[PDB]
Amino acid sequence: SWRHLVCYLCFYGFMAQIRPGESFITPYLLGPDKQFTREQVTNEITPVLSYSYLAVLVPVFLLTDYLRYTPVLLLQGLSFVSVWLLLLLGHSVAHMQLMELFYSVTMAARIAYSSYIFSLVRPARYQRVAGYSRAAVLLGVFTSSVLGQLLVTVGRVSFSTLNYISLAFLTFSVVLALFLKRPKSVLARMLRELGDSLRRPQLRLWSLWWVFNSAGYYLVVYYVHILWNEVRVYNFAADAASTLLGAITSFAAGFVKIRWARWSKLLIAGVTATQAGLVFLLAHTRHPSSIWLCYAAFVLFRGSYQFLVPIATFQIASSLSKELCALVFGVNTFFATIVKTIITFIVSDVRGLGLPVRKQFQLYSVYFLILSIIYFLGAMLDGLRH
Ligand SMILES: Nc1nc(N)c2nc(CNc3ccc(C(=O)N[C@@H](CCCNC(=O)c4ccccc4C(=O)O)C(=O)O)cc3)cnc2n1
Repeated sequence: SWRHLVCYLCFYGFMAQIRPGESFITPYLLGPDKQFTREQVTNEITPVLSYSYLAVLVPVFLLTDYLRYTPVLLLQGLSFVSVWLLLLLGHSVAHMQLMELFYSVTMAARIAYSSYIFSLVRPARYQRVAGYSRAAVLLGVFTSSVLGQLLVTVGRVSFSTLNYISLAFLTFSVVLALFLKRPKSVLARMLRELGDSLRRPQLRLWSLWWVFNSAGYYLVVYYVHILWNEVRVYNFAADAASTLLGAITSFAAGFVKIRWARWSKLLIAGVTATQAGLVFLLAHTRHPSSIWLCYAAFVLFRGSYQFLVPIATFQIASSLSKELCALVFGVNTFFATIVKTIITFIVSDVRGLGLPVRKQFQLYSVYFLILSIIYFLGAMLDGLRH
């Protein structure tokens, strides 16, 4: 129980994140294999992903707490395998929509991995496991992305070979998940315990941070691609550097020894202010011969977010019950998604306060600044009442 538990958990987190062809799904659909039109992919496929994610997060976090997290991790792996099988053996648009449902199912089961790494270790080791596994996962993503780009830049393999490699890696990840140790009204009980746990201050603070900062981080990450496109290899370089720095910062977060009873709100306020500054750097840096500054700003922003995430998960779990952690994570993620949607309704789409990408990033920076000011006020209130 000494080596294999944590080492194999980190190894599975790394390998389950290896999908070289996941960054080239869109071109593969538009390439000379699927022959899908651009409208078809943009309208009938990705909105399916978003809607299915929103409708699938709820059962996932309602059930992963009960069935233990190993079945849900196996389900995530099998859904990734099904996604690539549909990619390699799907001609109609309905097959691709089913693939997007399965991809949303995969995206909804990360809370299972987090709560699983948390349920296998003594609470005194909550932080380090939070720092290690997350880092590994991010490292995996890094490797995945890099691998894909390398296999399409230095190598001459087609998208079909890349998808076959991704399917083989997904099968290996499923085999790895098969050997994971399974830990050893009901809904009314769970809701009452959730409320009682939310009465605790640390859980409130870190769940609020999750809900109102993961949404902003996902908005910035998703919209920075089109922000840079509006103004190729450099895009991948920035993405890979940000992922690697995120893994490094999660690893570092595993090792920090900050007194969280008093210096938790301050830390969140400072990091959120830094993220607001970095988003403003991403937005207002319109000088064409300055893209290194924009890339550095994005890399540092992702590094800060992936530094704060393991701390958030560890402090949420340490102030929770046994069969609650996954549920809480899911709810936060669920709420985060909703928040993001709300913002992406009021800033980009459905008329609303419609603005270009630069103005959207300015509003995201102002949103992060508002959060930072709110958290600074909270820290001042905590200090004044002490
Ligand atoms: N037509 C079409 N259709 C598609 N469906 C499609 N799809 C893709 C895939 N694109 C992504 C990439 C990343 C993410 C994502 O979620 N991004 C996170 C991951 C961090 C990893 N870490 C985790 O979140 C994680 C992963 C595994 C287990 C636990 C965790 C965790 O939360 O700790 C981040 O920060 O970048 C979502 C979609 C590309 N092209 C497409 N084209």
